[PDB]
Amino acid sequence: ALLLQEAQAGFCRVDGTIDNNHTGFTGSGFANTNNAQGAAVVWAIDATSSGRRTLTIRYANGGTANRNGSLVINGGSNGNYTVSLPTTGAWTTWQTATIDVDLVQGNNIVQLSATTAEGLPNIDSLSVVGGTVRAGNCG
Ligand SMILES: O=C(O)[C@H]1O[C@H](O)[C@H](O)[C@@H](O)[C@@H]1O
Ligand SMILES: [Ca+2]
Ligand SMILES: [Ca+2]
Repeated sequence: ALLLQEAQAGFCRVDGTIDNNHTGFTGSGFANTNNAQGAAVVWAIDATSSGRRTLTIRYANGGTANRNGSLVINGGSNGNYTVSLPTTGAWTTWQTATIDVDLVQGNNIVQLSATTAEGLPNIDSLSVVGGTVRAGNCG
């Protein structure tokens, strides 16, 4: 399993900040999006072969509503998915959401973007399982 953290290869961008002021994250922190629709967290995964991977997103949502995300591969050219991100009850309570996705052989820029004006939940990490995968190119 490829485990992608902020501040490590394969983490590309957050529209917002990398923060560490709520306990329970892993790595050096978590991605905190701007509170705006479309605000994103972006990763890059290189896959030696095309095929289905399971993506596991670890997150905290201390808000009062779902902050669902759109998850696209290569700017939507290689896939458009929906990720449900319900409240976790506190900014210190982390849960996971899992989605199966079809990665293309080579570079896969994965952008998770807020569907609501609240932005995303705080995102701790992205875990990727399936075939041979490593950090890709931002790009
Ligand atoms: O509603 C939000 O998105 C934000 O709420 C608070 O500021 C919280 O401390 C942040 O970590 C969170 O990102
Ligand atoms: Ca935020
Ligand atoms: Ca983290």
